[PDB]
Amino acid sequence: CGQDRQIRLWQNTVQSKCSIIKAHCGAIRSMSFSADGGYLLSSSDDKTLKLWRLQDKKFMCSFAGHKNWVRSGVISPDMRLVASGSDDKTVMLWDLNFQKIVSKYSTSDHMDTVSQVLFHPDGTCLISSSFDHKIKITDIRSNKLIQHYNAHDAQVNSISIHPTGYFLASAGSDSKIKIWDLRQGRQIYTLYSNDKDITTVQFNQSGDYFATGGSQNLCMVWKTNFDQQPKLVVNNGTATYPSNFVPKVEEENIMTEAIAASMQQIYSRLDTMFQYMTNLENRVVQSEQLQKS
Amino acid sequence: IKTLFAKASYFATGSLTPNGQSLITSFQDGNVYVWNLNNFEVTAKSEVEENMKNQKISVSADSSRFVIGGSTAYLYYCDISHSPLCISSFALPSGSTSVKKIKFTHGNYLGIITDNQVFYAIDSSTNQIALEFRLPKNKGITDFDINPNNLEILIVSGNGEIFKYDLQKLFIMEMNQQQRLLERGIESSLVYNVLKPGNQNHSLKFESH
Amino acid sequence: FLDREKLREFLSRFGYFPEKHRVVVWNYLLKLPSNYEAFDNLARKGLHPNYLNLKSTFPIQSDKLYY
Repeated sequence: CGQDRQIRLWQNTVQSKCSIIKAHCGAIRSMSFSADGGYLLSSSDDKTLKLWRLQDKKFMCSFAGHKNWVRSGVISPDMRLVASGSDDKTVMLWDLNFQKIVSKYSTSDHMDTVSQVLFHPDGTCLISSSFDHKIKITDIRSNKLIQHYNAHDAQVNSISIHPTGYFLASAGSDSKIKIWDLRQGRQIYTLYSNDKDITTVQFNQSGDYFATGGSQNLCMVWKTNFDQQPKLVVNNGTATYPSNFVPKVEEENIMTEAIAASMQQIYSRLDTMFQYMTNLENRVVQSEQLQKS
Repeated sequence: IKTLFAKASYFATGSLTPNGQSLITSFQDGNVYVWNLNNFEVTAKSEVEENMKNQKISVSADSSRFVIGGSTAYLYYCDISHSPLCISSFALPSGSTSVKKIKFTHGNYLGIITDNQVFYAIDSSTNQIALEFRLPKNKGITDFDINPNNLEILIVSGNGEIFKYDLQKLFIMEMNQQQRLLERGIESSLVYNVLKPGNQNHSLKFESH
Repeated sequence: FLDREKLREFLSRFGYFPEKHRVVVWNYLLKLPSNYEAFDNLARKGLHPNYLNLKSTFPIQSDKLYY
């Protein structure tokens, strides 16, 4: 996936032998395929999650419940459901062969273009962060938060989670890297890092893994050998702000302009009162001129 | 990456953290503040009483600790384990007039150049001076280079001599000496001259996370 | 145009009204008879001694406005 407007499906493993299969019109974000992967989901630029049947034409499905992007596109196990990030700072939960929204998370607090959305091993409790320095771990439909997994003070963050679902590999545009232990809820620690503005922490598909991407250029191949409450503050908290907002808002809008605009119409009509004046009362205006002289 | 700047308070200093990362900067105001160096965000802010011309911030490789120098005769020390990050300030051994340069080393220590041209090595665990350095009248001592593993040192003196020493080796004289006196029980707060935390009236106190 | 209620609100939301329309707004609201005959018979008799005179107490120097 790249600024392809297509996805390049490289042949197996090594030696170039492949071509171009059209997607949409621009950058494609992280892809995932269903277990069996009859479908290959990609977060292609129509701000939709395109399903892709192995290799096919048309589309299999393609759905956009998002306002401005698909920043991830990950299919969950034993579920019809896929979920993704976006730049509208919401997270979507959709059934892809149904092309429907099961649920949404919204500002779940993110600031800008959302980064990779990850999942509980079972495809639940999704994980997201963006340009804002925090990871939220929230469930599906029951779009509730379990903790604030405060992230890097990065231009942008990035993540993968150890296959067991135990470790949040917090990456980002800055070059500090840190690892979280989800079984504890503590940050394990900030890593030595040593020049790594990791863009991905994609893991080895089973086991000890990587933290790569960034300024160091060389792929940072790691074999991590480790690898084998605040939510109640949110509870109003932020819960009433959105309604605390609301009253007054329309009163201003109406009192400003709906009224000022409707009050234009006063002169729209009064501008012609003289048309009657000259024909209302004018017999007097007129008689007086003679009677006077 | 970024150009940090201000509408008016003029900039004096700042630095990065070599074995971790966070950016601390300060103004002429003495205001010392911490940046999200990669978002251009001031995440931590201070307003201070001690204005200081040509101040510099020494930043530790693991920046749990920070130090401020400048034209006035004061030294300020930060410790992130406590709030405010800059918890206190203190005045300097008699004869200090200002501080020209301060730099951190591996242990809890900083090299100091004052404008009385005496150089000092300060232990920030207590905020007291371990080593005191003096040369002949002008001539003199002008600057320093500390290489942390052994504190290999390049000193430039106004006396024209290029040194030629390791602070780690010089500390032997104030390891010995002091340890002989520890057999008598001499107090380090006096030996070093600990600089006592003062009032709020001249502090560079700073909250930071 | 006319109607005390419309005018009450118009004169509050538009605010005031323009001069060319004083005749209609006022005459309606004030129930004026436009009794021009009665007025003209006040206008022409001749010299009137009580106010010949006005600038002496209210010295506005306009020989057409005092008139």
